[PDB]
Amino acid sequence: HHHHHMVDEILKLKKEKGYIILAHNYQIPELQDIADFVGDSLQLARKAMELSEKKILFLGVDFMAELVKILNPDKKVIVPDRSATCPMANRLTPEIIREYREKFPDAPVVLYVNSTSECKTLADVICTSANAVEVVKKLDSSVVIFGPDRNLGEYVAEKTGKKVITIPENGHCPVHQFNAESIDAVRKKYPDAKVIVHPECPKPVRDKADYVGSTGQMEKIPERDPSRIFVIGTEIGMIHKLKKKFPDREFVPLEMAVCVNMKKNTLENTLHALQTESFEVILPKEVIEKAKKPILRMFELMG
Ligand code: SF4
Ligand SMILES: [Mg+2]
Repeated sequence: HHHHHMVDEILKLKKEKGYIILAHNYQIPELQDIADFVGDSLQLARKAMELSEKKILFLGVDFMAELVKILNPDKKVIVPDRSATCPMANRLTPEIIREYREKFPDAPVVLYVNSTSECKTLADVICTSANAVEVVKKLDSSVVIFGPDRNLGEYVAEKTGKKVITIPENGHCPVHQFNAESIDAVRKKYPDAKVIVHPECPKPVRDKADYVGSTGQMEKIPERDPSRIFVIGTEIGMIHKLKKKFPDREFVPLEMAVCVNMKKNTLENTLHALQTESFEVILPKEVIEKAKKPILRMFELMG
C-alpha cells in the first residue's frame, strides 16, 4: 500500500462513527484491504443478516446495497457512488415479468440478485450464482422463468435438467463475454494449469473450463485442488483476492475484464462517504415489505 493517509483516515472514521465496511470481490485491492468483510453476493447477503453494527458502508453496486438495506430496514446503509449499478440488471422490467407469467403461469419466477428492487417485489425467489442450481432443484415445478442472465439460466437448465425460460431477450454480462480461444491458448502455454470460470460466461467458455462457479466458490477451489497455476475467467478484482489468499499459487487472468461500475468506488470517495455519512440507501416501505419475501425464501430453501 502507498496511500497511507487515506487508509489511516478511513480506519479512524469507521471506528469513530461505528461503521462496518462490506465489500464485493470485484472492488479494487485498496478497498478490499480496508473492508471488514469481502465476499460474493451470497456471502454478503448472509453477513448482512448476521452483523451487529447499526451502520453499514457498502462497497459494490446498487442492487447489492439495496438487498443489504431490505434485510436491515432500521439500519443505515451508505454507498460512496450512487450511480454504481449493473447494466444487465437494468434491462429486465416489471412488464416483461408479467408478460412471461401470463404465458407460462405454472412457472415460478426466479430472479438473480442482479435485478432491480422493484423487480424483486415481483419474484417468487431470489438466487445468486452460488446457489441458483440448488434453489431451482428445490422448487416443485419442472419449469422456471429465470432472469436477467441468459448464461446463468442456461447453466442452471444443464445442471438441473429443468426447463428454464430466460428473460429478457439475451440478457447477459458484458464483462464475462470471454472468447473460448483464450482457453485454447492457455492450454498450449500452461499444460497443467486449471481453468476456473464464472457461470455468466458463454457456453463454449464454460464447457472448456475445469471448474465453473461464483467468485465465492472459486476461492474454495485451491483448498481441494493442488494446481500450481490457475487461470481465472472473471472480473479482474477477483485475481487480487485469490493471490492474497493463496500466495503460494500463480493466478493468471483468462483475459483482462473490468466492470466499470465496480471500479466507481475509490479511496477518495470512500473517505468522503465516511466524512459525510452519505449516500444513504432509502427505499419505500412497500418495496422493503414485498421484496424481503423472495430474499428470505432463498435462505429457507437452502437449508
Ligand atoms: S461484472 Fe457484470 S453482472 Fe457483475 S455487476 Fe458488473 S456488469 Fe453486472
Ligand atoms: Mg404462477
